[PDB]
Amino acid sequence: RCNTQQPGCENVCYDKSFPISHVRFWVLQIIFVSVPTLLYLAHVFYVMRKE
Amino acid sequence: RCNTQQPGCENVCYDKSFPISHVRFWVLQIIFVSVPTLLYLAHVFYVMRKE
Repeated sequence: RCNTQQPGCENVCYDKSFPISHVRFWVLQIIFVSVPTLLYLAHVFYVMRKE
Repeated sequence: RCNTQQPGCENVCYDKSFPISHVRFWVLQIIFVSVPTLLYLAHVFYVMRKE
């Protein structure tokens, strides 16, 4: 909520206040820190096949 | 009219702009201008009545 009457000021002021929400930032953080471990599986299913 | 939602903002922002209006200013001017002429006029009548 903003304290004005000019149409559209709420949209641009909310856009400036929040360039990205915290929850989607945390979702991207959860995604980006899990995929380093998957290559470990790419070792295991490799070497067992060689075994 | 003013570009805000705060109640009472119009009442003070109008009052700062116009501490007096022009049409009430010119009446106060034109009375003070013509006070001495009617003073002289009513004085001369009494002096003529005395003589």
